[PDB]
Amino acid sequence: MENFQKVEKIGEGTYGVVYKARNKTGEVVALKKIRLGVPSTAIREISLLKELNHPNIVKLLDVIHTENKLYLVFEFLHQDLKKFMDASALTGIPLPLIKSYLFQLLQGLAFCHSHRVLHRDLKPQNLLINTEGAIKLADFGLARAFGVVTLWYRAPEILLGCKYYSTAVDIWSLGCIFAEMVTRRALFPGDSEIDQLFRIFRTLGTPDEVVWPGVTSMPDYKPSFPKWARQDFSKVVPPLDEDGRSLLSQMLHYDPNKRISAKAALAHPFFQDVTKPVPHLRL
Ligand SMILES: CCOc1ccc(Nc2c(C)c(N[C@H]3CCCNC3)nc3ccnn23)cc1
Repeated sequence: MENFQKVEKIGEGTYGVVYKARNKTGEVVALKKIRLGVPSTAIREISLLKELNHPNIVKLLDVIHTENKLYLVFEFLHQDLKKFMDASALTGIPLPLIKSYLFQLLQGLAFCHSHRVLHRDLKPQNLLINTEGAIKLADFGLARAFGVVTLWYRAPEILLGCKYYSTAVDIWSLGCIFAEMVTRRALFPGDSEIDQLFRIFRTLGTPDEVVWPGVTSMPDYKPSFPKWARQDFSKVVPPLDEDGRSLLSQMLHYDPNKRISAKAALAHPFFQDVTKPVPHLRL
């Protein structure tokens, strides 16, 4: 721990402060001080995460439990998708690069999901990019590990009070990010839980028992919810092509059981001509 020299503060998450740091191995790392001894379950869960290694998952290099505090040492990347989106706002991310990033994030999700590990908190600031065209998921497994946060990417079954949600929650979040790369605007930018739900309802239709069996018995479902009609995706994500719109529609299925899995999404015709472009990055 005295083994690291802070370089600068680079971020601030739900789980504490993040610094760029140098390991006195020579390596440059992202160091996360976990907000706080450490409960023993958090330890064994995080220890499990160190083994969950994939090219599209930010590598957990080390887990330092000392002085009764917890530090997570991560592989360092120089940019995130939020900043890249803000920088690309004038002409948009080119479609082939959108498709490459979506494809790679679905590979990362299919990996974690096959081990029954969920992210739960996907958002642009958690997706990190390098000069080689790679994109990686940061903070995977941390929500389960530890128990204004953005609601924009939160799945409707969470907002409706489901306690035992599934890997489908990460697919919803990724479809929301896909729509945002395409249109250069957040799809559902809610500033309260009801505003988030009602934005979803205004675009996708108020869900009912027809499209989502069991919806009306959910913990926070209210029969008094206004009933809005569903919009056409051609209005929601222009100028995305029909393969893209078709894939997005399956990622945004109301019923978590009908929503497409990461593994099935990888086979969708949208990915038939996928390539790996390199972005233009100013670091
Ligand atoms: C171009 C300046 O922007 C940057 C600069 C550095 C980063 N790097 C970074 C940042 C900012 C980061 N921040 C965390 C903050 C809390 C939520 N999850 C991500 N985590 C990691 C892990 C590996 N790299 N990294 C991201 C964006």
